[PDB]
Amino acid sequence: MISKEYHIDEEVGFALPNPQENLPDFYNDWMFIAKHLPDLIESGQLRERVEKLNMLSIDHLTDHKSQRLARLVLGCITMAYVWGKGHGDVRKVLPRNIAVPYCQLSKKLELPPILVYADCVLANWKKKDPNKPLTYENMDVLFSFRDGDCSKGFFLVSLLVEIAAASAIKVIPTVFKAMQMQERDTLLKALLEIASCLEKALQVFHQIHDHVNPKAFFSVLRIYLSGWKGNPQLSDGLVYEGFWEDPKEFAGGSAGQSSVFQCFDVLLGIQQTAGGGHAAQFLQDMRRYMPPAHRNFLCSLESNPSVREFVLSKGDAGLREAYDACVKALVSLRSYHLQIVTKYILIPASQQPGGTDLMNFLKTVRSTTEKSLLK
Ligand SMILES: C[C@H](C(=O)Nc1ccc(F)cc1)[C@]12C[C@](NC(=O)c3cccc(Cl)c3)(C1)C2
Repeated sequence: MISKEYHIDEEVGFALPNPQENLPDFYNDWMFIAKHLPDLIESGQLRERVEKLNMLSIDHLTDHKSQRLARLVLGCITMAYVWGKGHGDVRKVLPRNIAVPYCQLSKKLELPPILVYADCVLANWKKKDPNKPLTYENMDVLFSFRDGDCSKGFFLVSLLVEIAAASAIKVIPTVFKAMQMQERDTLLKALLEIASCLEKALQVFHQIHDHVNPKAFFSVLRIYLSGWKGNPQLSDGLVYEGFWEDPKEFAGGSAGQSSVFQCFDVLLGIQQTAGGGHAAQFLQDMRRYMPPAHRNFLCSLESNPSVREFVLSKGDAGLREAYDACVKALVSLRSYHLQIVTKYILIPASQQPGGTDLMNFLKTVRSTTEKSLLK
C-alpha cells in the first residue's frame, strides 16, 4: 500500500480520481469561457472575453479538486488566448485579470503557470455513467480547444494508459518489501506482474489510432499544447501581467510530464536522468511540471535501494528473466510511441506546404532501456 501523501489512486494511479466538473458560482465567468473555447476561438471572441474579465480571487477554491479544475480551466483559457485560432498570430502578454490568479493558484499547487499533462489528461475527464467501467465509450473530457481537434481521443487514450499502468504502480511496494525481506519468490512474482500490466498498457495505447487523426493532431491539437520555452514565436517567453514584470519561459505539454513515463525506469534502475545528455535533462526538468506529490513519489523511488542491483547480485536466471520482462515491456512502449510520433507528427509535417526533436528524445530513452537488459 502506497502512502496517501503521494496522491496515487489504487484504481486510476496518477490520474485525479473523479475530477470536479463545476467550480463555485463565483467562477462562472471563467467557466463559461473554458466550456465555449471551440465557438469563442473560431468567432474571434475568445481574447476580448478574457480581457473583459475582472480579477477574481483564488480564495474561494477551497479544496484540491476545485484548485485542479481551476488550473485546467485557466490553463486551457491561457493556451486559447496565447495561440488564438492556432494560425501563428500570437499574444505575448497574458492580461493581469487572468494572469495573477493563475500564477497564484499555480504557486499554491507548486506547478508552473502553463497547461501541463496533469491538467489536460489527469484532471480533464469524467465517466458518462458512473456505474459503468473506465472505458473509452463510457468516458469524456471536460475541455477541448477546437471542434475536430481530437482532444477527446488524445487525452482519454493517454488517461487510459495511465489507468492501465495503475495496476503495476500498486505492485511497487511489494517489490521493495520483497527485497528488504529477502523474498526471492515474492519479488519474481511482483516483477512478472509489473511486466504483465505494462504489456496491458501497450495494448491500451493501440486505441489512439481509432480516435485521433494525423492532420487534426498535427495542425490543431499540437499547436494548443505548445508552450513558450525555446519557441521562436515567443522567444523571450510570456509576460504574466501583474505577477512578473519580465517574460517567463515554460515548456508545453509533453509525455515526459507523465509520472508513469518516468516511474518504471526509476523503479528498474534504468538511469534515464544520468549521463548528462538532452534526454536526461528534459526528464528531470519535467518533474517540476508534475504535481508535487508525484514529484515526491519519484524522489522516494530514487531513494530506495536498487532493484537492478539486487537482481544482478543474486546469480539467479529466473529473477533476471522477470526483470528483463519489465525492461522489454518498456522498450515496446517506447517503440510504439515512436511509431505514433511518425504517423501523427513526422508525416503530417512533411505534407505541410516538426517531430524530429521528440523522435530523437524517444530514441535515446528507448536505447537506454534496451541497454538495461541483463540477459
Ligand atoms: C501519446 C501519449 C501522449 O504523448 N500524451 C500526451 C502528451 C502531452 C500532453 F500535453 C497530453 C497528452 C502518451 C505517451 C504515453 N505513455 C507512455 O508512453 C508510457 C511510457 C512508459 C510507461 C507507460 Cl505505462 C506509458 C501515452 C502518454
